[PDB]
Amino acid sequence: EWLQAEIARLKGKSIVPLQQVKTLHDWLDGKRKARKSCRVVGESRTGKTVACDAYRYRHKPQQEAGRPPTVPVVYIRPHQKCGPKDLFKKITEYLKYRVTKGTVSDFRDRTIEVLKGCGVEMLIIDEADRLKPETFADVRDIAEDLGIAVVLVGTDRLDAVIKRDEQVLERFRAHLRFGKLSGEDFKNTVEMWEQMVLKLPVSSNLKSKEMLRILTSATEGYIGRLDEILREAAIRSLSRGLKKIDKAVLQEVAKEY
Amino acid sequence: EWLQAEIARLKGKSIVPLQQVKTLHDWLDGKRKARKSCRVVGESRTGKTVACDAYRYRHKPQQEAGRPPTVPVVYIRPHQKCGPKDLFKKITEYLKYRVTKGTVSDFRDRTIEVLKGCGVEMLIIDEADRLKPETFADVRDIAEDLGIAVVLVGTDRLDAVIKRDEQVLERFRAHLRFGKLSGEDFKNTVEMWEQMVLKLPVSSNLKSKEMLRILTSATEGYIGRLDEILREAAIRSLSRGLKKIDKAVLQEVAKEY
Amino acid sequence: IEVWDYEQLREEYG
Amino acid sequence: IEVWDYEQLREEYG
Amino acid sequence: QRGGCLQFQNLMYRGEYLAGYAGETVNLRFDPRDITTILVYRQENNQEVFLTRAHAQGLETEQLALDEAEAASRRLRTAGKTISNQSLLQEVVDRDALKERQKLEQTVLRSAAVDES
DNA sequence: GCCGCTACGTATC
Ligand SMILES: Nc1ncnc2c1ncn2[C@@H]1O[C@H](COP(=O)(O)OP(=O)(O)OP(=O)(O)O)[C@@H](O)[C@H]1O
Ligand SMILES: Nc1ncnc2c1ncn2[C@@H]1O[C@H](COP(=O)(O)OP(=O)(O)OP(=O)(O)O)[C@@H](O)[C@H]1O
Ligand SMILES: [Mg+2]
Repeated sequence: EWLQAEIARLKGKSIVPLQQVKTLHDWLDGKRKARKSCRVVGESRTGKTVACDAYRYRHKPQQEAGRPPTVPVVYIRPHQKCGPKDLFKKITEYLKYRVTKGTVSDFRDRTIEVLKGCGVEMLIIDEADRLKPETFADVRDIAEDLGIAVVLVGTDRLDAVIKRDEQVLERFRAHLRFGKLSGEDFKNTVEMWEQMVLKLPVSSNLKSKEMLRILTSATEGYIGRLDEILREAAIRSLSRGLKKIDKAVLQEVAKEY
Repeated sequence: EWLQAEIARLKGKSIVPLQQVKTLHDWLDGKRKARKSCRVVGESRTGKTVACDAYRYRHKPQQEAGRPPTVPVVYIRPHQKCGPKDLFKKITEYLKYRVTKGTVSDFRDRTIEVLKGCGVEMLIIDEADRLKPETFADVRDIAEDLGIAVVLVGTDRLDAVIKRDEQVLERFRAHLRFGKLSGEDFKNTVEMWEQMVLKLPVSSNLKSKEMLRILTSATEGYIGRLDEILREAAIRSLSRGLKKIDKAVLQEVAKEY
Repeated sequence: IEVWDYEQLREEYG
Repeated sequence: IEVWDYEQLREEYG
Repeated sequence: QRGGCLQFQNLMYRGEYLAGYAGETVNLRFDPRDITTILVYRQENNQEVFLTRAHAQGLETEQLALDEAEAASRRLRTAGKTISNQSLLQEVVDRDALKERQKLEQTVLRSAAVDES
């Protein structure tokens, strides 16, 4: 069934090249050469994770012979109230080694051995504010001891936590910020959702002024709402049998907010 | 490749004879000859650890044929939530003995033996506030019993920790404070980086008034930002082919802070 | 331009 | 006046 | 300015013949209810002559009142961010979306002006 | 050295 093939396409996920993703990859390439710790900040629906995942899918692990994988960029995400053993455990697993029973000093000594030899240049920590306050001692230690850049990713709350310690606030100052879409940039992006993500049977013409007013009030410039509103509208449209989105069906979806 | 050689060099590190390092070494020789315990404090980017490594790397260990080494100065750095065993473990390893499994009193007895055997005059503890509150009993003991000047290095939180134990506070009372650069001293120091650290093919004239405004607002007087801003600007400007740093390219690096 | 399926990048990744 | 490479200081050490 | 530009209230404007008159002086007529557009007059033969309808570049779809551009400029100055047409709009749209008696009064006053249309 | 945007002083309803 032709309809079923397309409904399975819309509920999925994809990475679209955008100016914010492209800016971050240029900036992180500057930090990875310089070996310089930094952080990425911005509001919660701006797409900081997808922009970091696209950077983890560049710079793939280089496998050779029977040596350990050469991993330039390590990306981890901590669990809530992450302790010192939880951080090492995840670093060790991501590099594909098994963790066994021991004490804190052992996870630490072992983490430094697998970070050596195996070619790490950058460590990216998502949701950095799940870290317990003491673990930052181990994050700084690595960054200073090994030529490894550490990147902390998070929301404005992260900085509220960081300002609670000078020692950390100074290693990680440089900061790139993710913003919200506006003006021509929001309008141009709506065409990319239409012509590259949705690909509906005939064109909905979402760049038209009345569809932009509906979308602007709905999305407030967040790429994580634009991706959500338009899938919800396109699924409704197709499952009701429409070849495109229209004023009333998009207002039905946007009224859920 | 002349560019790639400078990118490999500039991401490195150096020690510069500055007034705030020459001052520390004259002071620590005083404490070592007099055997008096004391503390060094000041804000986190003033370069206290480089000033202490410049002390440890002077006063080199002396070797006598088949004797254990005579080691005038010991510098250790503790891990987070350091317990009595972890302090003793590190002092024993630094004097080049392997530590075998035992009870806390076995580590204590062996540490006292190697400190007295290697003729240690001074023990420098970096990031002193990683010590668990009880361990200071063992640090006071090393300093009471052996003729050792213990030096604690930390920032203004260390004082907030020392002030919670009368026995530590009244012993570690003598102190030197690391301060920020200003006026003529910041001005003169910028010239030392241009001519002794950066090695760019033409003078960037970083000490000029139009450039000191940029650098003053960026660095706040911290030597740890000055070295970071000026390495990042040199790495970046060479990857674009200029023989200098100039107003706009430095304002690009400073706009990240 | 190429636009990547996110689950495909996961399947292709080392 | 003399300036030091932090790795030369390491190489010269005991 | 060269490049056919005018600066007003931090806002930068572009006009249909205005690049012909870089370096010259112009009398700008504007509405405090809507400063997105500016009417440009110039002196000639010691009389005003109309020149063009300059528009705040990238805001042609958008409406700013003077007290909003002013409040956004004050906030933007104190926030330490850069000056631009959107940057000012960004410093409006959050304070818009997020109340203070003057804004509550302005909303009821607006509702009366709407009923005038 | 010259020029659009902010900031302080003074006056009146
Ligand atoms: N380039 C892109 N192409 C497609 N979808 C994207 C792109 N960038 C972001 N998105 C979408 O944005 C939505 C927001 O998720 P995402 O994790 O990127 O936001 P976020 O800022 O990381 O969230 P948080 O801050 O909570 O981690 C996702 O549904 C994601 O698919
Ligand atoms: N005397 C110096 N000569 C050359 N570079 C220096 C000097 N002092 C500091 N730096 C540079 O600035 C940085 C200062 O960091 P440093 O560790 O010395 O400060 P710190 O006071 O130890 O920080 P913290 O107190 O938070 O541990 C160093 O990484 C080094 O690159
Ligand atoms: Mg230090």
